[PDB]
Order: sequence, then C-alpha cells, then structure tokens
Amino acid sequence: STIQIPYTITVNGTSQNILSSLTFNKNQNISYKDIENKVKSVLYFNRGISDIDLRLSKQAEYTVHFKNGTKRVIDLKSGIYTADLINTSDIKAISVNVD
Amino acid sequence: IVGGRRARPHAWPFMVSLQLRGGHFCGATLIAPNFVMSAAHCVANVNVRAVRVVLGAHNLSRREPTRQVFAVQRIFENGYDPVNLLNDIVILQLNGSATINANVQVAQLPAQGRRLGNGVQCLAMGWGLLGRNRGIASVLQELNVTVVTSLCRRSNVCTLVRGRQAGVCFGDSGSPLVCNGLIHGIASFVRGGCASGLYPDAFAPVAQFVNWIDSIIQ
Ligand SMILES: *[C@@H]1O[C@H](CO[C@@H]2O[C@@H](C)[C@@H](O)[C@@H](O)[C@@H]2O)[C@@H](O[C@@H]2O[C@H](CO)[C@@H](O)[C@H](O)[C@H]2NC(C)=O)[C@H](O)[C@H]1NC(C)=O
Ligand SMILES: *[C@@H]1O[C@H](CO[C@@H]2O[C@@H](C)[C@@H](O)[C@@H](O)[C@@H]2O)[C@@H](O[C@@H]2O[C@H](CO)[C@@H](O)[C@H](O)[C@H]2NC(C)=O)[C@H](O)[C@H]1NC(C)=O
Repeated sequence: STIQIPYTITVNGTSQNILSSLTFNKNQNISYKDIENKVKSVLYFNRGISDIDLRLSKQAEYTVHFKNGTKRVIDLKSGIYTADLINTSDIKAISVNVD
Repeated sequence: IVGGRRARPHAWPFMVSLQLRGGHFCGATLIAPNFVMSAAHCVANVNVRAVRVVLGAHNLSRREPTRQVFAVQRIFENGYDPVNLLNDIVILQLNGSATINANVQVAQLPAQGRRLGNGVQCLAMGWGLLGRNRGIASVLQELNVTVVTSLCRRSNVCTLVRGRQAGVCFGDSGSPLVCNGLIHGIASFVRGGCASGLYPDAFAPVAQFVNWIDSIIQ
C-alpha cells in the first residue's frame, strides 16, 4: 500500500553516494506542496539544511522525474505552485539541487 | 476551492473532471462535444492515454448515472512555456462526441482579444482541496472572485477574494473562470500557498486564444 520513490541530494556539486528513498502512498493524487514538504525533510535530515538555510541559499530546486521520461523542475525559492495534483505511482525519482 | 460553497447540482454543465485511476486531478471545460479545454501543465507529465474525462458529474464519490466518460485521443498546445508558465492552455480531443442534454453542455467563449478590466466580477469553481489539511472536494465547489491587475501580469488573468482567505487550490488547475457567462480563464497557479489573501490566483487568459481554439474545431 506504500511505494518507495528514490531521491538524490546535491549540495554545491557534491552528492551523497547513497541509495535512499521516500515513502509515498501507492496511487495517490498529491500536490507539489506535499512533495516540497518531503524534499525539505530530507534536506534537513541528510544534509542539515533547514528552512532558514534554504531561504539563504543562492539557488535551490528539485526535479520530479516521471516514469514516461518527462520531468518537472521546481524552484524552491519561488513560492509559485501550479494548482494540480500528480499521482505518486507515476513518479520515477526526485533529484534535489542546492547551490 | 478554499472558502467557497457547493454548486447547485448541474448548474455548470460544461464543468469537467479529469481523472487518473479513478481519482480527480484537474478540471476542464467542455468547449465542443468532442473537445475539452484544460491547463497544459495538467497533462505535460501524465500518460495521456490513461486520462478519463468525466462529464456531467457533481459528486465524484458516487456513481452518478448522469455521467458521460471519455478517453483522450489527442492534445493540442500553442506555445506552452513551462519555465515561465506562459500559454498554459491545452485542448484535449475526446474519443467520441458527448450527447448534449441538461447535464452536459458546451461552454461559450468570449470574442478574441477581450480583456477584463480591474474589478470585474467572476465565478471560479472546481473539485480541488477544500483547504490545506482538509482533502479533495467530493461535491463541485464555486467561489465568487474579482479580477485584479495589481501583482499580476498582462499574460494572465488574476483574481482575488478580499476580506477573507479564499481562492483556488490543488486540483482546481484547468477549471474555468466564468465572467458574464463566458469562459475567460483556466486556473493555472497560486503564489504563497492556497488562499493566502495577499497574492491573486493566476488564470490562463482564454480570450487570447479564441481564434486558435476555433481553428482546432474548424
Ligand atoms: C471512449 O473511451 C471510453 C473510456 O475508456 C476507458 O477509459 C480509458 C481511459 C481506457 O483506460 C479504456 O481502456 C477504458 O475502457 C469508453 O468507455 C468504455 O466503454 C467500454 C465499452 O463500451 C466499456 O467496457 C467501459 O466500461 C467504458 N469505460 C468507462 C469508464 O465508461 C468509450 O466507450 C469510448 N468511446 C468510443 C466511441 O469508443
Ligand atoms: C457571485 O456570483 C453569482 C453568480 O453570478 C455569476 O458570476 C457573477 C460574478 C457574474 O459573472 C454573473 O454574470 C454570473 O452569472 C452572482 O449571482 C448573480 O447575481 C446577480 C445580481 O443579484 C443576479 O442578477 C444573477 O441572476 C445571479 N446569477 C446567478 C447564476 O445566480 C452573485 O451576485 C455574486 N455575489 C457577489 C457578492 O457579487
């Protein structure tokens, strides 16, 4: 009833050399604010980057990679959200990039 | 839709629900019996072969026999800019023609190039979140909004509810903005979370696309 979705974190060009994943509910329609909440938690937990540190970074984005080969790039400092929902079982991976 | 009300049953027979594996994810508008209009970002990343287009719906948690359900056969875009969220409109051609009755009807569009002035009264609607923490709406919701030009840009139609925190929310993308009986916007994006009260909701400006939409139905 849950699915693992792999993610990677890159901070100033250095990755983490780890295999790790996030837990989502299978086949659920969620928002990009739901996804942002999970990207921020792995930033804090794996790299020590809090909300304050994210606001003060030069650039901060994450990419949702979909299983049909497309992707969507979200700017974590924009405060803009499209008003859609996306399905958790359509997601291949998430990559986070903070410079 | 945060802070709206329930629509009357079948008061907007052009209102469409786009669903994936039985679950609503975006709105749309019926603009011909075999064509619906939505936001391009709603389909940019989905397997479009798996989208179900539900017409004549009111309570998405039930099995309403007034429903007509179609598949998507082709999509049409015209300059969609995901980076800047410009030209955020898509037309979906259905695998069939809907039967027109009291519950399922085709929307009317404005003339090409009609701009809405500051202060114009409109009606937004959708099946989106009832408020963050509260979950997706089951029964179609509608919300009175006003067109504003501050904190906006010319390539969008923006709207604001003043005095309370209200606006479109997640799942309302692609839903129509109705002003003076005509579809003038397609819900596109919010700023600073749902129903902030500071920043107006942003719609794709349908009036800029009428000649193109017409050329697609021919
Ligand atoms: C147009 O397509 C609809 C929908 O097809 C279903 O949903 C698609 C997304 C895809 O997943 C299909 O494999 C599905 O069957 C058709 O409605 C279906 O019609 C068949 C036969 O009448 C019926 O067995 C299914 O239960 C129907 N599905 C639903 C949700 O009502 C519709 O028949 C198609 N129209 C034409 C003219 O071919
Ligand atoms: C809230 O909107 C309703 C619905 O009217 C629609 O949206 C309007 C903003 C405008 O686009 C109308 O042309 C639309 O039909 C308003 O209800 C209307 O009120 C007028 C004035 O009393 C009445 O003549 C109409 O018949 C009503 N239409 C319907 C469908 O009931 C309502 O007034 C708006 N609320 C506020 C506070 O402005």
